[PDB]
Formats: sequence, structure tokens, C-alpha cells
Amino acid sequence: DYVLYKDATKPVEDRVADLLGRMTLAEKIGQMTQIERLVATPDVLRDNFIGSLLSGGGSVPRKGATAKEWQDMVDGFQKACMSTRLGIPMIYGIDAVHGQNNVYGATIFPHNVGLGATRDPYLVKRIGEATALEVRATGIQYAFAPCIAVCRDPRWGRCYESYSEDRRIVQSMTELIPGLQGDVPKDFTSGMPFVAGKNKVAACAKHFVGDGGTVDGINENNTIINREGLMNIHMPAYKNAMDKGVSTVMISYSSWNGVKMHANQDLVTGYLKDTLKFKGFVISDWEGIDRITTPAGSDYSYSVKASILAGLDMIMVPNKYQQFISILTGHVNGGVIPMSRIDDAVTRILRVKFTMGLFENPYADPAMAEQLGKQEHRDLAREAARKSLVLLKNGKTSTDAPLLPLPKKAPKILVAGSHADNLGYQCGGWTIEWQGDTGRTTVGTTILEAVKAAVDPSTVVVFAENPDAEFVKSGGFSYAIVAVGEHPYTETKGDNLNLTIPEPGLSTVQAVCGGVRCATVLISGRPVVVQPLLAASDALVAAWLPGSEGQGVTDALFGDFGFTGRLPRTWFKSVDQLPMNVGDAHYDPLFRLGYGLTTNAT
Ligand SMILES: *[C@@H]1O[C@H](CO)[C@@H](O[C@@H]2O[C@H](CO)[C@@H](O[C@@H]3O[C@H](CO[C@H]4O[C@H](CO)[C@@H](O)[C@H](O)[C@@H]4O[C@@H]4O[C@H](CO)[C@@H](O)[C@H](O)[C@H]4NC(C)=O)[C@@H](O)[C@H](O)[C@@H]3O[C@@H]3OC[C@@H](O)[C@H](O)[C@H]3O)[C@H](O)[C@H]2NC(C)=O)[C@H](O[C@@H]2O[C@@H](C)[C@@H](O)[C@@H](O)[C@@H]2O)[C@H]1NC(C)=O
Ligand SMILES: *[C@@H]1O[C@H](CO)[C@@H](O[C@@H]2O[C@H](CO)[C@@H](O[C@@H]3O[C@H](CO)[C@@H](O)[C@H](O)[C@@H]3O[C@@H]3OC[C@@H](O)[C@H](O)[C@H]3O)[C@H](O)[C@H]2NC(C)=O)[C@H](O[C@@H]2O[C@@H](C)[C@@H](O)[C@@H](O)[C@@H]2O)[C@H]1NC(C)=O
Ligand SMILES: *[C@@H]1O[C@H](CO)[C@@H](O[C@@H]2O[C@H](CO)[C@@H](O[C@@H]3O[C@H](CO)[C@@H](O)[C@H](O)[C@@H]3O)[C@H](O)[C@H]2NC(C)=O)[C@H](O)[C@H]1NC(C)=O
Repeated sequence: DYVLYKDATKPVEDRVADLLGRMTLAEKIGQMTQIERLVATPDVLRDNFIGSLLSGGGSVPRKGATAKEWQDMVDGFQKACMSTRLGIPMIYGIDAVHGQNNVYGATIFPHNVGLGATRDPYLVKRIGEATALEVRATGIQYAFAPCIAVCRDPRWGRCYESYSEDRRIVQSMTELIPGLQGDVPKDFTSGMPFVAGKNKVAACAKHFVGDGGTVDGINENNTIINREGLMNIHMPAYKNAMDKGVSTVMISYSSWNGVKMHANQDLVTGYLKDTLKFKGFVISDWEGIDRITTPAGSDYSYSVKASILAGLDMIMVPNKYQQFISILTGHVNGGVIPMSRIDDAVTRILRVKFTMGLFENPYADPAMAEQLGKQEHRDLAREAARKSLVLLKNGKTSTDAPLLPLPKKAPKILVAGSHADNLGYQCGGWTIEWQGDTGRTTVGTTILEAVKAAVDPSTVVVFAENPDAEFVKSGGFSYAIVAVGEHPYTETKGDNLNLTIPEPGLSTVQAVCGGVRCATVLISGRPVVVQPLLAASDALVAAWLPGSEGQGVTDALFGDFGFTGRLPRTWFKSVDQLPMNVGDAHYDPLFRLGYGLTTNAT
């Protein structure tokens, strides 16, 4: 017999209905199941009709694996899935949140907070375009991005993943979506999923909803706010995402007024599906359903029931798939979860797969491997890094000569600080490892290397990680560039109540600036206590977490381009003010949202 779902000339809805009408319960629940590569095997994927795989942070085939190695791994998993009775291709997901960041040699773009500082949605679209290509270079078809959290408290470990505390800036940056997925047609219906084809990836608006609104910025915690506030701060960018055809939405670990998002039928079904008319698929976060209960995973039967009834379509298990499949099967067999709910989840998952061309191109394209770390993408990352920089100070008094831009020609210059020659530090979390890492973890250019690449051949560059005051004063230096700040962190490990940079940092700045005129480059995922750093420095730049392309920093330091970045967040005077956002009754910032000094290119 002719098999309609296999016919590439047929409309998506027809293909979805045709395939769905053929599937067993096992095949349906399989589609709903996403498993980590570390638990996947050809037999597992085939026997359990698995619909999706992911790499968690740092979950890689080998350290230093080539683009081809990634393609081979993904294709190996795909072969097993294509060998099932129905041959439904799996979709492979990954956190490609600032480039294809788990991958060695991938271009690492500035984190979201810095991109907010650029106020350049077209730059962000271009970054999405480049990211899609580097993700496809590794055979992966699905990026868990963008995070459209509106971070309202910088004590949150994920504040750097938020473009801004101002939802209007977050809304504007949803341009990442058509970058990743491709532009939607003129005829497009808001809420439908869209991916243009094999050179693009499925995107993911996350984390629904109010992840950036938790008390004291506590990660995964309670967002306490009335519906009006939830709707005018935390929700709006989701509607922009619907208008741009975002393929998937990931649910937040957080709660809204005490109700776990992963169990919230009102918001997931009532609002996202039934009001916004979202027609792509809804995915849990990592063990998100487990964390509905306290303790997490103490009643997995309840977790499955609550999340699936709430309207989630695909569960990022990601390890204990046997338990997940067994429990869900039992719930359906016992009539506790109706077939209509299962059929809805599967319809959505298949819709996205058919729409994106996955049935036509289930395997990696070897000719895409060369897109990984490609120079054009690094040039874009370098542009982004430079545009993200916010100049906070450029002279100690109103009568001082501006320090920046610095001359490329000088007899001798000093580069200093824990962050001057540390690629891992300048990239921050979600880089190679989940939590990021220290040192030369990938291909890139540190601030020190960027300085050496920029300066006149006659200028002697001296590096000292933590020089004492005497070394600096006796060194015969024309000026110094000193880089300090936060260490890499991700999620809960980044939650921080004091927001004071680790030492040595301030001590190094004080020692260097005490001895010679200094430009301080602050590396951070967020505003941090900055008055002491300011007090010591002739100039100070908030560089955020600029990524692999440290020449973005020197492009502005040496005046190849003027500074243009403006704060996408309020800079607080002290942490005891927090939360404190532009518009509050008490608003007493050190630097207001939108603040930024400028220079002109020399
Ligand atoms: C303000 O709040 C901050 C958040 O709570 C807090 O930072 C945290 O401090 C705690 C200790 O109190 C750290 O936990 C421990 O981390 C140890 C290893 O830490 C190094 O490596 C990790 C990455 O693996 C980095 O994140 C750390 O910054 C640290 O980096 C090292 O720092 C040195 C000094 O700057 C450098 O010279 C060195 O090069 C550098 N190394 C690297 C690789 O970058 C572990 O060994 C411990 O076991 C402990 O880990 C915790 O154990 C319990 C478990 O439940 C936790 O989940 C686990 O994390 C924590 O890493 C750190 N968080 C950061 C920085 O993100 C501030 O404390 C200050 O800074 C820290 C780093 C210490 O110097 C403190 O003495 C200092 O007080 C808070 N600040 C103030 C003023 O109170
Ligand atoms: C010395 O530096 C100053 C400060 O940067 C330059 O003035 C700025 O020039 C920008 C244009 O390059 C102006 O931004 C634009 O503003 C208009 C209207 O608001 C907007 O339509 C543009 O899109 C653009 O806005 C940017 O868009 C991209 C975003 O990422 C970015 O955040 C936006 O700002 C900016 O307003 C202007 N600032 C001031 C205070 O005047 C100055 O550039 C020169 O003068 C300006 C006014 C403009 O005519 C430029 O063409 C011209 O080069 C620069 N001087 C020199 C010699 O270059
Ligand atoms: C928001 O964050 C707070 C602070 O972490 C959460 O409260 C904490 O909840 C945990 C369990 O989820 C508690 O740990 C347990 O404490 C009991 C003793 O009461 C002990 O028997 C267990 O072994 C375990 O250690 C913790 O006490 C509690 N902390 C405080 C100070 O309240 C809260 O649950 C989070 N809210 C949301 C909605 O996520």
C-alpha cells in the first residue's frame, strides 16, 4: 500500500495524521521520551521507539572531538531509530546557547546579557544564523535556545542567560529565533512551528514562565507575582516567539505563586496552547518532572501524571527512561491519562519533525562539518563582543585626559589579572563543560593574545598575572590593561548573595593602577560590587562574558571602533537594595539601565 506519511510532497498535517493513525501505544510514548546519549544504545533506541536524544552540558563523545566525530555519533543513534517498524527519525537536542558551546573548536559568542547591551536585534539574528550552521556542523538538529528569561535579580545564577531586566529588550532579541530556524513566510500563522530545512535548527523559547522572577534570584525557586505582573514582565517575549514560529517551548523548574510550572495546566495548556495557539511541542527541563515533588523524584508516578496532564509533550527524562515509559504506559492502560492527551503530544512532536524536514534529511551532512569554528562566524562573535562592551569610566576626574582609546604604539605595556589570559574565564558557563572551566579549554583568543595581535611591532607587551605594586611602578610601562572578575558558573552554582568578585581581583587592580594609568576590563555575568574597582581605575569596561573572540575587547580598547554598548540591567550600589529594577518606587542605581560612555574610533 501507498504510505502517505513517507510522501515528502504531502502537507505536514496530512503526514502527521497518517503516521499517528498507525502507531502503537509503545511507539507513541517512545516519541514522547527524550534520553541522554550516555544511556542510549542502538538496541535501546530501537526497542523503545525513542523520539529524541540530548547531550546535557559537557556530554560529549570524546574531549576534543571533531565535527565529524559528532556527526558520526548522531548518525549512529539515527540509524537505530530509522530501523524501527515506522522509521521515525529522532531529533537530537543540545544547549547551543552562545554558539555550539559544548563542542571543541565551536565559535563561542558573548552570553545573552552582553548581547542585550548591544541593543542590536539584527546582530542577534546573525548570531542565530551562525549558531544553526555550527550546530548542523555536528549533525545536531535542535538547539535549546533562546533563554527569554527576564532576570529581575542579578543574584540569580542564570542572570547572564537573560538579555535584560527590561522585557522590551528581551522581546527585541527574540530575533535569535528566525536566525536559528529561518524566517517564516509572509502567510505565517502565529504559534505554528517553523524550521526552513537542513541548514537550520529547531529552536526553544525557555524557560516557561517567570524563571527570571524568583525570590532573591534563587534558581528554580518561587516566582511570587500577580497575574498582571507575570503577564506584562515575564510573558510578552513568548508571544513574540509564537509570531516568529518557535518550534518548541521548554518548561521552567520554577514555580508561580507556589505552583510548579511542570505541573501547571492553566499556564501550559490553558495559556500557551489554548490562548497563544502554540502548535509546536512542549519539553520538560532536565528531571523537571522529578522536581515537582519534595524530595525530587520521591513520587515519580505522580510526576508523570501531573506533567503529562499539565500538557507537556516531550519529557527530558533523561536517564531513567525505563521507569518513565513503564509508568506512563501504566497510566494510559489504566485510563488515568486519556489517549487524546498522548495523541496531542505525539501530533506536536511529529508536526515539528515533519515541518523541519527531518523525515527527508535524518542524517548529518559531511559537507557542513567545516562550518564549525569558521572564521566568518568568529568575525561575527568579535563584532558582538566589541558591541556588548559597556564603558563605565574613562578618566578619574572631569579634567583628566580620556584613557581610552589607547595608543597601539608605546615603548612598553602591561597586561595583567586573572582574566587577562584565561579563555575559559572569558567564556563563562556553558562552555565545553556544563559549569565552564579554567584555561585554554577551546580554540580562541585571550585578552593578552588580542593585545599582542593589535599593538605596533615596536611595543613590548609584558604579561604578569598578579604583579605587586613595586613591579608595576619600576616597569617603565606606558599604561596597563588589567582583567579580572567572576569565575565560570551555571544554574544553581551561580546563585550568589554577595556579588563580590573573587580575589585576587580588586587587589590586582589596586596594585596595577597604583603604579601606572590602567584600563580595567571587568569579566562578569551580571553587575557586581564595583565601587572599589572604579575607585582604583582610570577606565573601566564591563565586558560581560564575551566568548572566544577576545579581539572584540581590544577592538574598542585601541580605538578601531568606538564604545557603543549600554547597560541592559541596572547597576546596583549594594546588594541590600535588591531586587531593584528600572521603574521601582525605590530606584537608586549606581548606573541606571541604558547608561554607557562612548568613544570615537581613532
Ligand atoms: C559570595 O558568594 C559566592 C557564591 O556562594 C561565593 O563563591 C563560592 O565560594 C565557595 C566557597 O565558599 C565555592 O565552593 C567551593 O569551591 C571549591 C573550588 O572553587 C574553585 O573552583 C570553582 C570551579 O570548580 C570556582 O567556581 C571557584 O571560584 C574556585 O575557583 C578558584 O578560585 C581561586 C581564588 O580566586 C583561584 O585562585 C583559582 O584559580 C580558581 N580555580 C578555578 C578552577 O577557577 C571546592 O573545592 C569546594 O568544595 C566548594 O565547592 C562546593 O562544595 C559544596 C557543594 O555543595 C557546592 O555545590 C560546591 O560548589 C564556590 O565555588 C564559589 N562559587 C563561585 C566562585 O562561583 C563567594 O565566596 C568567595 O569566593 C570563593 C571562590 C572563595 O574564594 C571564598 O573564600 C570567597 O569567600 C562569596 N564571597 C564572599 C565575600 O563571601
Ligand atoms: C562618536 O561617537 C558617538 C557616540 O557613539 C556617535 O554618535 C552616535 O552615532 C550613532 C550612529 O552611528 C547613533 O546611533 C543611531 O541612532 C539612530 C537614531 O536614534 C538610530 O536610528 C540608529 O539605528 C543608531 O542607533 C544604534 O543602532 C544600533 C544599536 O546597536 C545602538 O545601540 C544604537 O545606538 C547614536 O545615537 C549617536 N549618539 C550620539 C550621542 O550622538 C558619533 O557618530 C556620529 O554622529 C551621530 C549623531 C551620527 O550622525 C553618526 O552617523 C556619526 O558618525 C561618533 N562620531 C564620529 C565622528 O563618528
Ligand atoms: C526555595 O528555596 C528554599 C531554600 O532552599 C526552599 O526551602 C528548602 O526546601 C528544602 C527541601 O526542598 C529543605 O531541605 C530539607 O529540610 C528538611 C528540614 O526541614 C530536612 O528534613 C531535609 O532533609 C532537607 O534538608 C530546606 O529546609 C528548605 N530551606 C528553607 C530555609 O526553607 C524552597 O523549597 C524553595 N521553593 C521552591 C518553590 O522551589
